[PDB]
Amino acid sequence: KTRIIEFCEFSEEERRRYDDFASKQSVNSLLVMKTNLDTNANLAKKKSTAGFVLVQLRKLADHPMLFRIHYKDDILRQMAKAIMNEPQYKKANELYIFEDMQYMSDIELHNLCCKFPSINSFQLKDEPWMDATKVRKLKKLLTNAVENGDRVVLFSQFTQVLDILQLVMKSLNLKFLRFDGSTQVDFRQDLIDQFYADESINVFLLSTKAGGFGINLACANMVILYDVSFNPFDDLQAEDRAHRVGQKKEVTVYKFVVKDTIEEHIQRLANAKIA
Repeated sequence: KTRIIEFCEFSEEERRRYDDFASKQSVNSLLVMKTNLDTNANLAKKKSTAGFVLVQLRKLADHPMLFRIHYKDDILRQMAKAIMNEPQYKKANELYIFEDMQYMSDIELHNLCCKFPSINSFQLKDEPWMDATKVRKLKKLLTNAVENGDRVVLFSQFTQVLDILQLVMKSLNLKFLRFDGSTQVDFRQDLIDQFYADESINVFLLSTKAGGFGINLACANMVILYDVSFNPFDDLQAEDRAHRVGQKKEVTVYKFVVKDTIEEHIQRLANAKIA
């Protein structure tokens, strides 16, 4: 367990969204007072702490194709026109299907069109997943599984980020097994045993909800955290699966970061106290 916290510089496409997300997020309501029933002096001040702002950022920080960046609004209509030729056909469904769809992200909307093959005219987009700061530094980190026979153990904050990675690894190296956070039914085995074979079963995708009370084998030397967390509940317990004394080689822990984004800020940037 050697801490290496390799930052990851911007792109043009990534800043495009993040820098232009200083405007819409900057709602002109706090530091203008909209008119209510009575003197709502602090109600609107505490209508603030809209942490959706925060969480949205800490998802922008992460893989930016889980935002709405492919189907604007009207391509979901062509899906909705070219999906009623199926068993999904009730009395009146053409507005409620397009409404329920238009709140799903571009990962949920990709994960039905390729699995349920009834809308295949505009599913793929030349693999837009690979094009992302973190996935390309991850493309660089798979080269550490080229020099040597190295297997990795990879963690995820949000479930959608797993589902991105579920089809990131249908592009560079093949994928086989998605260890979800909601896999705490009764001591999992088949999803954790037949692993560590040469080149057809290399890397396996873990989650936050997957507890830290236990671990698995430490043969997996490298560990990559896609994102960074909030409190000390899984600081050390997620990051002690290769904190051993019986290893025989080097073993480095790894967590992704960004350029000049709030993710760098929650990995503290302030100042220590000379007391």
